[PDB]
Amino acid sequence: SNIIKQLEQEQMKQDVPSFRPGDTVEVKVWVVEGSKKRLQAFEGVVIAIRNRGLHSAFTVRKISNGEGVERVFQTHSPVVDSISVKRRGAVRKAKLYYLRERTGKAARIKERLN
Amino acid sequence: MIGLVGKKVGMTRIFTEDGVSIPVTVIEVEANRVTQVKDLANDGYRAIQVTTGAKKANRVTKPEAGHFAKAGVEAGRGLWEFRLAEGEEFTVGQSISVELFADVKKVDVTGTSKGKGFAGTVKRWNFRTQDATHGNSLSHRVPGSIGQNQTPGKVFKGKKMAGQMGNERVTVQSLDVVRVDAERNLLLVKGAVPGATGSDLIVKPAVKA
Amino acid sequence: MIQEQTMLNVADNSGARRVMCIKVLGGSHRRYAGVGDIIKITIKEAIPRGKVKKGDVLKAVVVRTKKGVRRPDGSVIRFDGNACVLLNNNSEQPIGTRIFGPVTRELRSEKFMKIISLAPEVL
Amino acid sequence: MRHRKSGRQLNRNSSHRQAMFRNMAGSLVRHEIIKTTLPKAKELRRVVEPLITLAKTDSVANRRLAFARTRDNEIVAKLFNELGPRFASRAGGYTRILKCGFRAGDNAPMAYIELVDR
Amino acid sequence: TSKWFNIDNKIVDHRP
Amino acid sequence: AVQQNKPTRSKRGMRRSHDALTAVTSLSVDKTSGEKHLRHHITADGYYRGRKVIAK
RNA sequence: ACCGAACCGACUAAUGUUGAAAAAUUAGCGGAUGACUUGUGGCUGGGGGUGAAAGGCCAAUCAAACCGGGAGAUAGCUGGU
RNA sequence: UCGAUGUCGGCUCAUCACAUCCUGGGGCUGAAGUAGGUCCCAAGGGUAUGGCUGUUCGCCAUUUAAAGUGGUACGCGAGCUGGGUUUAGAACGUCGUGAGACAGUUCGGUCCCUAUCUGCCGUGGGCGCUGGAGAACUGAGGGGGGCUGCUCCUAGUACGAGAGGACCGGAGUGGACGCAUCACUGGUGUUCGGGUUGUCAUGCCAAUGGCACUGCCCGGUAGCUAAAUGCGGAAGAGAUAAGUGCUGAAAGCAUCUAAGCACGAAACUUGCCCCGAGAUGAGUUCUCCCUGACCCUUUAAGGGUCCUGAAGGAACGUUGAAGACGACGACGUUGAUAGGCCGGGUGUGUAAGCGCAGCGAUGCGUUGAGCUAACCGGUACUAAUGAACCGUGAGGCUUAACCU
Ligand SMILES: N[C@@H](Cc1c[nH]c2ccccc12)C(=O)O
Ligand SMILES: [Mg+2]
Ligand SMILES: [Mg+2]
Ligand SMILES: [Mg+2]
Ligand SMILES: [Mg+2]
Ligand SMILES: [Mg+2]
Ligand SMILES: [Mg+2]
Ligand SMILES: [Mg+2]
Ligand SMILES: [Mg+2]
Ligand SMILES: [Mg+2]
Ligand SMILES: [Mg+2]
Ligand SMILES: [Mg+2]
Ligand SMILES: [Mg+2]
Ligand SMILES: [Mg+2]
Ligand SMILES: [Mg+2]
Ligand SMILES: [Mg+2]
Ligand SMILES: [Mg+2]
Ligand SMILES: [Mg+2]
Ligand SMILES: [Mg+2]
Ligand SMILES: [Mg+2]
Ligand SMILES: [Mg+2]
Ligand SMILES: [Mg+2]
Ligand SMILES: [Mg+2]
Ligand SMILES: [Mg+2]
Ligand SMILES: [Mg+2]
Ligand SMILES: [Mg+2]
Ligand SMILES: [Mg+2]
Ligand SMILES: [Mg+2]
Ligand SMILES: [Mg+2]
Ligand SMILES: [Mg+2]
Ligand SMILES: [Mg+2]
Ligand SMILES: [Mg+2]
Ligand SMILES: [Mg+2]
Ligand SMILES: [Mg+2]
Ligand SMILES: [Mg+2]
Ligand SMILES: [Mg+2]
Ligand SMILES: [Mg+2]
Ligand SMILES: [Mg+2]
Ligand SMILES: [Mg+2]
Ligand SMILES: [Mg+2]
Ligand SMILES: [Mg+2]
Ligand SMILES: [Mg+2]
Ligand SMILES: [Mg+2]
Ligand SMILES: [Mg+2]
Ligand SMILES: [Mg+2]
Repeated sequence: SNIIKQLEQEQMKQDVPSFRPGDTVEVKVWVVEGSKKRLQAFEGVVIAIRNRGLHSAFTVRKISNGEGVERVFQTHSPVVDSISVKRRGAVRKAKLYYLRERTGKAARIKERLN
Repeated sequence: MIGLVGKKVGMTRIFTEDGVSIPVTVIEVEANRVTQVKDLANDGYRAIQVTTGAKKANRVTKPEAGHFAKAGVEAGRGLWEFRLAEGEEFTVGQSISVELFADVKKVDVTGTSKGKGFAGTVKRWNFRTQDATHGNSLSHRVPGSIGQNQTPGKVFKGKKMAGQMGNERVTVQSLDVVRVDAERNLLLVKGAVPGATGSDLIVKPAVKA
Repeated sequence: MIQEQTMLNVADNSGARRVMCIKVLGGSHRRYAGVGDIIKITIKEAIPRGKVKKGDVLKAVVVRTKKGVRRPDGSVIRFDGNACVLLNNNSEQPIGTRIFGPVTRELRSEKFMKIISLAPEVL
Repeated sequence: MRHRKSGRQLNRNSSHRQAMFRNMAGSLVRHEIIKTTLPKAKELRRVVEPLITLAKTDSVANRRLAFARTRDNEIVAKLFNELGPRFASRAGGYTRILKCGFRAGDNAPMAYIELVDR
Repeated sequence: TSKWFNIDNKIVDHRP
Repeated sequence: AVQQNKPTRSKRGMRRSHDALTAVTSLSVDKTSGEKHLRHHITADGYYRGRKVIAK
């Protein structure tokens, strides 16, 4: 309702970049080990985007040392420090869930040149 | 300590700066008007009665209107009672806000949990189903056996059977108070509270502690 | 969410390839073992010249699950396998000398500091 | 439990429901008053009224959208030629339900559903 | 005539 | 399963105690035609709230 | 000989069991040019027929059909009087 | 009991006893500590998964604080199964001359019932509660819940030659169980969007629709939900069991008991949550409503006529995170109750038409376009009609106290 939208709107971020599924993206997140706080980078293809305002999330997939890793980031969370898209991908779908079953040359994504 | 009557508005998250997201329930707790104060002399116990919100003037019946006019306050949507401890006293016609709950850490939230209708034994009592195959015939989600043979030759009281589930008064205890917001009339507690969205709740300071 | 009779890959170089979770230790009627949890395993495939043979029963720590871990801001880290690191029955320190693949910060305790030190990537 | 769900099942499967609401929308547009059972009249409101809005905004693509929902060129023509400009100043509520008793055969609540300017 | 559960043998010979 | 003893006319009446119909509380007069009708229903002639809604 | 419809059959499961049906329905299943299957007609008769044999089948009945007769068999048994 | 009381095992649901398996309290020890042995109190909760086998049992593997012993028609087939033992087929070994027979074995083999009554789980109607009614309560009583591991500090302290290693108290974090919820991660989402095979149709191209399990698939809103995430078990108090005592005689001593006094457990009564005045012992508080006339008689808690119809309710309609039906909640023009409409949000993924490139399938621009169910904020366009109906007219007798 109006109250919930007001609370969410005073919590949301103001500078999330516009990215679409298929994009290769670097997400720098905060990692706290011991007492030191630093930035760890996760680079991969956004395979899913769920837009719900404050509750918006996006699923990124990478291949890490021979293992496929999916991370679902909360877009407005303080731990997600920075999002930067490196490569625009050309897909015809909103959720790229076949990239799990595909591997290697088959998981290639064409570049979106406009 | 007495409580306040609010309404469940919905749930949200609160991101806090060490980056943890607290699931909060937002309870709109606007000003509750003390209507009647009861005492040991006249009624035999100590309580206050509060009302909240507003109700249609053509639908406030004459006894309710007379009661509210005797207190001298505008008609609300209901009447609730709160037992008083010994050190605390209130007067008739008096407004109470969330600034009372400004200094509490945990609350007890009471509301009418949602009605699931006539529910079965598997949904109601966590009964186990029987086999879906291996010959089983028309007995997949049935209750099973409900007794012993000739002794006692009866079904014992309180036997867990199917029936009405939900739509009933439920208390969730010891919920953290994430935020008290006086100017917007908001109480943000951590976690879920019983009932549907837009529904009446009674929030009291925690009794367990 | 690893239960009994579950086939897991070995994320170290002890000499096994597949193992089967046969018991979830640490509780009565316990059903599942998440990331960072001790299980009892038996070995179903082995490298011919490994440190362990087929048919050994020993312990393991679940370090990767397809169900994934949840992070306190609400995040979730999922993998494409179930992978464990073998441990002795008594010492409960790893047998192998190297760990393959990423592991998670949910193993960051003093019990598994060797695994965290030898892992290639800690997510 | 059907908390916050809409629509009536009407003792028919989904294809039968869609087919008869297409038929009833065609009949109601053709005749401008029809007598049907009361829940069928309420669901006929929910089917018919967006078709009159689509008729308010005239285009070739809107005509093609109405031919896909009514599958009838005569109904599409009468919509876009008459009920567009007739209701062009009215914001919703193009129909009216008047209860008229119970069927002799099976004791039903009948109701006339009619367009408002008839 | 007769009921099938009376003609049957597994339930009629229930207590031999 | 089936009864062991025959129920009586007393218990038959007690079960049928709740079977009684309820007549309509009151009919209506129309402000134009003057005909009694069910409330929120059009009349037999085709009037409703004083307007001829259906022809004939 | 092989795969597979018609056609013949009846291996498994659920439904039904005061059934839609005094033996079926649904989904799968076996044979399907042969020791095959089928229409019309004929023949074999009850201690008898016929039987690639189950005491199986002989008109919803079979360790001896059905119908009438000896017959109101007999009943140291049960019920009723 | 033979004019029938269905049998082992499994499943589902259990409930009771205590001769206690764990957790709780203590005495003795051939009890240094850790771990035990044995006995006494204690029934609040808890009290394995698999391999083999028809198995209960047992053995084995691996856990747990523990994997209790029994009753209940060796609980439970008008609740499921049908592996075993129990019909008809067939075979083996053995017995018999044979038909056949074996608590010997092996393969195959129809498990019915629409619930009248009691019981139990839910949910209503009537009347009562002494004028009628709307609310909020009090709490007699009744039920739910009651489990526990591990790590860390105290402390490598007490104890011990070493090895080892605490009681008491405190902090954190788990397993099983239970309630609530849908903000998150998910599942469903045959009512939304798209891809596509075959075929048919809309005169034909283009575009669409029907049918094939939703034709097959890919996503997915709201709702419902768990695997998701909040909370819980308590602390405290009273009276105690085993047990430990203080003072103290009977019995000049001694003695926990006879007089008197104090401790003492998850059992008991409360404390926590829910139902709860049909609690016929029907309770309390606050508010609202009704202040006419007349006639008969077996002259009393009597009947009848006219006038009057209140507070409230019911009915009717729009309906709901409420619901089998009743019921409960919101609203009825002085209106946001539902549908529609407007704007947004979400989901899908760049519509059709046209133009351009290509021989063409097709690609690009208009274009994150079109469409978008149950969602969010709004808006009287449609539907919730004036009425009519039920409910009355000051409410018994006796005895005390107050005013007068
Ligand atoms: N009960 C089944 C089989 C059956 C028919 N007649 C029987 C006689 C006896 C035993 C079983 C049956 C049926 O009705 O079709
Ligand atoms: Mg409901
Ligand atoms: Mg089960
Ligand atoms: Mg059956
Ligand atoms: Mg709705
Ligand atoms: Mg029907
Ligand atoms: Mg279809
Ligand atoms: Mg009898
Ligand atoms: Mg052949
Ligand atoms: Mg045959
Ligand atoms: Mg057969
Ligand atoms: Mg068949
Ligand atoms: Mg063959
Ligand atoms: Mg063949
Ligand atoms: Mg024989
Ligand atoms: Mg025959
Ligand atoms: Mg003979
Ligand atoms: Mg003779
Ligand atoms: Mg005779
Ligand atoms: Mg009998
Ligand atoms: Mg004892
Ligand atoms: Mg207790
Ligand atoms: Mg066993
Ligand atoms: Mg038994
Ligand atoms: Mg038993
Ligand atoms: Mg049995
Ligand atoms: Mg029984
Ligand atoms: Mg058998
Ligand atoms: Mg035999
Ligand atoms: Mg031989
Ligand atoms: Mg025998
Ligand atoms: Mg049965
Ligand atoms: Mg109880
Ligand atoms: Mg939601
Ligand atoms: Mg999803
Ligand atoms: Mg789907
Ligand atoms: Mg679709
Ligand atoms: Mg074409
Ligand atoms: Mg067709
Ligand atoms: Mg206590
Ligand atoms: Mg003395
Ligand atoms: Mg007890
Ligand atoms: Mg509206
Ligand atoms: Mg969008
Ligand atoms: Mg299209």
